[PDB]
Amino acid sequence: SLALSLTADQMVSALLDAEPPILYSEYDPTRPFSEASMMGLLTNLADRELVHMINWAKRVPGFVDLTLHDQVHLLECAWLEILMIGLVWRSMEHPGKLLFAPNLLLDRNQGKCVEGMVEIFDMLLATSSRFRMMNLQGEEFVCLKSIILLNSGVYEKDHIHRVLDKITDTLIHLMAKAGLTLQQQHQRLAQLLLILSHIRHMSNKGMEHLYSMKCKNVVPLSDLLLEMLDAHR
Amino acid sequence: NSLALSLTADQMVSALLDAEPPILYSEYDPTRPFSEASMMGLLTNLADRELVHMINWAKRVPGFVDLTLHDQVHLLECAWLEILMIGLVWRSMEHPGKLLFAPNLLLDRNQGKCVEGMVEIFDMLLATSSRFRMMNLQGEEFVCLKSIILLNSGVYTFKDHIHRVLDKITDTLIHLMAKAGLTLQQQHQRLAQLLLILSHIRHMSNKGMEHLYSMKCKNVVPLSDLLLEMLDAHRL
Amino acid sequence: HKILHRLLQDSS
Amino acid sequence: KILHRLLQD
Ligand SMILES: O=c1oc2cc(O)ccc2c2oc3cc(O)ccc3c12
Ligand SMILES: O=c1oc2cc(O)ccc2c2oc3cc(O)ccc3c12
Repeated sequence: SLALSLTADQMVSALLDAEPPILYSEYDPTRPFSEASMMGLLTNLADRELVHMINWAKRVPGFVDLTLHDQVHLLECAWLEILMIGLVWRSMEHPGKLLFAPNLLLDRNQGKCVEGMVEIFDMLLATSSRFRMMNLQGEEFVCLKSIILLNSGVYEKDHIHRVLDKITDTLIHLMAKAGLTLQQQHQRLAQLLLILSHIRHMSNKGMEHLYSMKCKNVVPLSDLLLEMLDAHR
Repeated sequence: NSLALSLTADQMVSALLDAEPPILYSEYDPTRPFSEASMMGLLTNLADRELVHMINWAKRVPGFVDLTLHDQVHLLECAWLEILMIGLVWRSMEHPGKLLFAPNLLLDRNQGKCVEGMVEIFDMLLATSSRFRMMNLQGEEFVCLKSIILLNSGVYTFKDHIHRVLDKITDTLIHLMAKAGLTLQQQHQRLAQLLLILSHIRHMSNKGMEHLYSMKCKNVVPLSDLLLEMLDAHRL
Repeated sequence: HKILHRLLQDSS
Repeated sequence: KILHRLLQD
């Protein structure tokens, strides 16, 4: 594995370079928001984002060294988490709003159009506020997102934790470089990692919500999305 | 202003250790094997009794007392099963293949099969337990993580009191690891490793919460009113 | 009314 | 699975 020999600067560069694009939604502004249409927009966006996510994960240092079954397992567990932390990050400077896509900006009241969704919106919006108050940096976000990928399904595995330690080394390097004292560094590291607990909680909720919408037959789910959902069921 | 911010790391550790709840016992009925209802009955009865001790454990966690009643309720409602679980996982550490629900209730994975959907929960808990074992988790670290769960799990479902107290506990964890002789790199690496476990414990709680809800609907186990209200807070 | 309310006010 | 294909290709 050549991921263990990366300096923290190189780790950051690789992660930044591997970043997926910000996809647009198939939003038609003229079309009045129904539950089915809104859910259609969200799941269709997710579907196109998964493909970029797959190719992104392969460029996360260490992920390639894993076997195919393990690569599958990690993405199956963490995909909604990764979608969500991306959304939260994109929505940082849009208070009271979630930027699912540049053309799909939704506030709380619109989440009400889909039953059970607004509670998820509130949690996402609060995560976005948290990142904003912390002034989350781009370099930190990509470290966090990669952590999610390797951490969420980990419970060989020793290699996974070696890379995870590497990313912690990276986060700390970022913080030291921004001028934080040692105390501030470990404190910020903790604040950032404790966010991952709530992202997990949200994903668990969204996964259940997604499963209910499938059984509701409201939105046609893509075959890939239908398989990513059976991983948790 | 809270007395919690002026505590030293030593004083933080001592307060948390002194706050630890007792290890309660389960029924001494040696009738084996368990039925689904009897096993569920034991777990929920134990959980019911542990909740009472959890409550005044919480009120002895530095900073928690300075919270309004409503805010205290929100945190406990959000974290109570996590807190039960990390306690279970801690007690189970020296029992590699088993889960020590109580000193007289030591269950293996296979016994999880006596309750439907429980074996998957047993597996996650055991995996967390082995993880704590390999990391050589210390008691002083454990109590730090458990209080963190209390203060953190509900903090975003509501430069403020709780986060300042969370920062305090973080400082305490670092202090313990330095005192144990770890390098700086080793210190923040171990800190990270431990906090990431909390993500999994959160996951387990959500599985367990769903499983508890289903048994409630199955009407297999008579659930206490306290336990039902704690379950209602998560609202499925 | 809440049982949790009673436990917290009466904690020891 | 589909995820297996994309990861492999
Ligand atoms: O929370 C989310 O964040 C996202 C972020 C993206 O970049 C794309 C899609 C989603 C998305 O689709 C859903 C469907 C449900 O039934 C429930 C929750 C979500 C949800
Ligand atoms: O995971 C657990 O850890 C515990 C730890 C304790 O100290 C007491 C009780 C529990 C407990 O009761 C349950 C009921 C369910 O239907 C599913 C999971 C659990 C579960």
